[PDB]
Amino acid sequence: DYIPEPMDLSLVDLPESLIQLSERIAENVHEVWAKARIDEGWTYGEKRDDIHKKHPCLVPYDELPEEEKEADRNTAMNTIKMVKKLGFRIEKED
Amino acid sequence: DYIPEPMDLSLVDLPESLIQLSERIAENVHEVWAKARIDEGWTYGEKRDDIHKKHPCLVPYDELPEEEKEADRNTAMNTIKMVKKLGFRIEKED
Ligand SMILES: Cn1c(=O)c2c(ncn2C)n(C)c1=O
Ligand SMILES: Cn1c(=O)c2c(ncn2C)n(C)c1=O
Ligand SMILES: Cn1c(=O)c2c(ncn2C)n(C)c1=O
Repeated sequence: DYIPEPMDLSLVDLPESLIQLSERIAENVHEVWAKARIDEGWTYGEKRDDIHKKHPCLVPYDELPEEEKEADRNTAMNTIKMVKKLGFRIEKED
Repeated sequence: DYIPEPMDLSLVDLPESLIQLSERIAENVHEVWAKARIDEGWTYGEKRDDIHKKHPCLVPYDELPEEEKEADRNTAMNTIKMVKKLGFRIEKED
């Protein structure tokens, strides 16, 4: 029986200017991931198949369902919130 | 026909102190996702099923294969490099 105990991020505040770019960050995070898989012989498939190297998320980011892009933008902001929580400043450059 | 064309992050340089925390960031990023999913009725399954909300990655982070932990650390780091290349400063708290 699995019960996740994440560290709480709900009070971590990021620059609005950073949240505004979360779509661009998720797309590129997706693209970097897809390049690596395709460079190692993965191809599009209906379900995740490690033994044959097939994955359904190997399509352009823009063609993903919006619920997935939503998950991906959340993960991108959760990552940076965890950075700030581990004690790093995040500031827009002048 | 899909050819990913990500932005090139190879020359983005992150503080080592932040790279040292890769596994902790990836673990919690995974844990926040699992908590969100389980709160919405998702449970473990052997393959992802959006309609019946089953997902194979709904296990503790520590129990994931090393190959997936590696992909998780690289994406956390790719997310942060993308943040730096969009013009934000990441520095240890002063
Ligand atoms: C589909 N997918 C993954 O499966 C994945 C990932 N990072 C780690 N993993 C496992 N990214 C960015 C991703 O898009
Ligand atoms: C398994 N999984 C996902 O499937 C996922 C995610 N972020 C977005 N997605 C879709 N994270 C962090 C994740 O661990
Ligand atoms: C760690 N991780 C995943 O494991 C993942 C994902 N999209 C799909 N998956 C499975 N993303 C964006 C992700 O960051």
